[PDB]
Amino acid sequence: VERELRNWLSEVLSKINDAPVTNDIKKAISNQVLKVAEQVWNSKEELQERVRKEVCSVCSNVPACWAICGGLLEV
Amino acid sequence: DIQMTQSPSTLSASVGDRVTITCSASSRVGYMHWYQQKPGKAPKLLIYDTSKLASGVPSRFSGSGSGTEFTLTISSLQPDDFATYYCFQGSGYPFTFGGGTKVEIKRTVAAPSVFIFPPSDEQLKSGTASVVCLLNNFYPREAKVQWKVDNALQSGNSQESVTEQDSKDSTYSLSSTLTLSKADYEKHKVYACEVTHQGLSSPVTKSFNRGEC
Amino acid sequence: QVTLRESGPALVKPTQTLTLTCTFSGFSLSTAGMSVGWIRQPPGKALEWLADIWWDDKKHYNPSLKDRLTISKDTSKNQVVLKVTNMDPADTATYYCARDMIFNFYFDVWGQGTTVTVSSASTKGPSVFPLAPSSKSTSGGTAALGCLVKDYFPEPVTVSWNSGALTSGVHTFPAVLQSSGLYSLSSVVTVPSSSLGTQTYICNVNHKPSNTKVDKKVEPKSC
Repeated sequence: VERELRNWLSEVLSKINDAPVTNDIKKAISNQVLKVAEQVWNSKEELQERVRKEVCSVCSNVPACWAICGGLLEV
Repeated sequence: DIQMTQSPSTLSASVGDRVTITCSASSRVGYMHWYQQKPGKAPKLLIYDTSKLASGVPSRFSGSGSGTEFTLTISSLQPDDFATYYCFQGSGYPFTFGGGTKVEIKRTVAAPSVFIFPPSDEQLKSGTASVVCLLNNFYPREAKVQWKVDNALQSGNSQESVTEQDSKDSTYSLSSTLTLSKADYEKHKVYACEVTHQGLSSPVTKSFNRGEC
Repeated sequence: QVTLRESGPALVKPTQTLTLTCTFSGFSLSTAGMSVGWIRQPPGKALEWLADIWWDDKKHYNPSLKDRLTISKDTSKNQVVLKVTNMDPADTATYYCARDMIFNFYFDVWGQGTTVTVSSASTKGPSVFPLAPSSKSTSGGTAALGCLVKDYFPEPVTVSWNSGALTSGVHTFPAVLQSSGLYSLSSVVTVPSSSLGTQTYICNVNHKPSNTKVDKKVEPKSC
């Protein structure tokens, strides 16, 4: 399963770099995706909404940021 | 753009004092990192993000701040904290550093050991002669060295060089090299180095004669 | 273990083009989130970020060097190449390549750095001379000795003692600029006088620009 989730990981990171947000937002979302993909090591359709809501919590207040973040995780 | 002023530019403090360097930006910035650079060595990451110690950095180092004002602080200054500290930002291109902050260790006065080196025979084989006067382990770095050849004063023909502060001693070392031709050098006998320093009761003179040894 | 090493010329004549190569190990520029940046430092000046490259071949440059910077990445050889054009004498500096990550957005592991000097003049290897433990002139309860590295260009020389065996009491002075237009530094070391004749001392001088490597035995003067 390591190959599978690592493919997903690299894909979403590449998508993060291309996003129209400051490097701080990229930094936050990237570390969140790292944590989620390495706490797989450590309610079966809603994971796509759990992962999405965990990694994009970094936006918090601003709704704008939630937008681009979720868009990253849809594709 | 995104640019930051550090203050103070330089600072002197005794071992153990709390010292704080302030990096202030020109825009709201997410994080502020800190690098410590020893003389003639690559910068080392000291504080990453805003308050996280990089590997090996002792607990004496703390970092804090937000928005457009950040600080690096050392709780108790150690003699090994002689360095230049640069703040760094990575939240907006282009990456910019702070101007820099040189941290020097204030110390109790110490007098120098004065040694003297006649020119090597290999250098004499090349028509030039260099007499190296060496002042060792003293504080402060301000020290007046003067050359006296056959009791005649010298200018023009010598250069000093001072080391960085000692990482354990917080002292200094200085070398005054006096350079002549083999001709001029062999035209004279006694060569004297007179040092005046804060730590000496009155000036020291180390000297030699040309033929001896 | 992450490790970067810069490589490039020690000398470029003005208006030539500088080609710097960062060679790294411990990570790869193909794995996601990775990056390598170039930061330079002019003598007696602050640090200055020049460029950075990412695993997805994204590139950023400092605007201050507009049009003169071109960075490239070769993941196969684990190398990055900065090319700076129209070299001025104010761009004389030590150039570092460092690693970066999208999680960090700061440089954690730096190379050792490579010094490049922009000048018309030719390289010159240094002369190394023994600063012999003078019989009466460098002794108290301990004795000092050293090496004088004279008349070289450009910076830098590296001076070790006994191939690094002797590290303590070593004072390698910064290079001063003489009237000649060439640099010169001494490297002394304090040892106990009780060990002068018993122990042999050699100093290792290395001038990368002129490809000079010398090892000189500093022995005492017997009068």
